[PDB]
Amino acid sequence: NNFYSVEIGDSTFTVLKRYQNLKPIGSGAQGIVCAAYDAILERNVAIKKLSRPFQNQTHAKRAYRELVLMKCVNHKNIIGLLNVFTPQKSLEEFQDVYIVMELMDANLCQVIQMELDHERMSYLLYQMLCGIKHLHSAGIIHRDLKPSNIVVKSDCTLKILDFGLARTTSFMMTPYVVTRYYRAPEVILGMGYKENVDIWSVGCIMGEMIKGGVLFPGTDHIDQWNKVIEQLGTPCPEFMKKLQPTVRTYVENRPKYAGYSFEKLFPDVLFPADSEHNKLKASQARDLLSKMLVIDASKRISVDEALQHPYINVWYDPSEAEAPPPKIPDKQLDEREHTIEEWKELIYKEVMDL
Ligand SMILES: *[C@H]1[C@H](C(=O)Nc2cccc(C(=O)Nc3ccc(Nc4nccc(-c5cccnc5)n4)c(C)c3)c2)C(=O)CC[C@@]1(C)C(=O)OC
Repeated sequence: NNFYSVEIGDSTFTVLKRYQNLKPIGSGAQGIVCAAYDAILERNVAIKKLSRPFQNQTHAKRAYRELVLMKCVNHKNIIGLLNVFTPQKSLEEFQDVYIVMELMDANLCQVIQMELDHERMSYLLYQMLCGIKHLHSAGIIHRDLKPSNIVVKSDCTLKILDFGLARTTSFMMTPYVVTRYYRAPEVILGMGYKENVDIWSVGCIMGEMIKGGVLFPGTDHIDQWNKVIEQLGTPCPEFMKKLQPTVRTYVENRPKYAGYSFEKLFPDVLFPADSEHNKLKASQARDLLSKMLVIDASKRISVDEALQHPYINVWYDPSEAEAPPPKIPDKQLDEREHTIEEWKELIYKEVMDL
């Protein structure tokens, strides 16, 4: 009727006719999304088909939180929801949900592959921090920030795709994805998390841009942990005291590593080196990496302090950072699970009232 369908993109995508030339743009995301052009809105847009949101309890919780949060967040550095629709009209036969958002040219991983410069690097970091701080203002901690989770346009405008892992992780159900390369020590040591955990992830991403590869490539759960202390160094006594005993021992037992200094971990050679300023801005970068890639989260830099750091403060504009806090509509119980049929009705009602 007012919907048209295409089998291109490996499934029968049904969409309004305003979106046309649907083409696959999937390259690793937990979702198969396709690119499109809207006639009503001049801009080309990207559309996602959510396969069986109510298929299990885990799928629904991810979809329900994404839809409610995307609808109630307005930030330049966080992806926004243009329109949500479902081809089916009946709740009883309701099976699929489509999401349209501002199309971006590539993910941060692809942009990392191209060697960049301090001005573009500082700008990507500045935006990532503003998105995280905007999330923290509403009480949201991501803990799953990765370069495949970050999307960029050709003008270097950065946006964040997903809203992380909600409340809780090294072994998660099929809806979610487990990426350890950028996880903090606390999440890998069960210590507990506060808002500065996301600061650790950006430090691994920032270092990855400079180094050109994953900072801590761990084949498994605990090889990840060995890589962190192998280069950053063995933790100090006050930190290992508070860990629960079954894991405190593994820490005290593993071979002690002095750890390399950031100066040799991130030497000037890879950085731009002809300019003194380029070397100086490198000096501003290495200290920032020293202040966020800290195992004791209590002594790790805060999101607010990172924004006013010399490497990041040049771009400080209150519109991006000091934006009005986001308020979530039916979040009071956003920490609770329910029946699949009840799960099914709520997602339909969140899409059917827009
Ligand atoms: C990074 C890297 C890798 O495989 N990435 C990669 C390789 C090839 C192609 C693409 C790609 O298509 N990127 C791409 C294209 C278009 C868009 N646009 C877009 N706009 C809005 C929304 C979405 C979207 C939403 C949900 C789900 N998907 C997309 N897309 C985007 C965002 C991206 C990417 C490697 O080869 C190494 C592996 C990897 C993944 C890495 O991180 O290694 C550390």
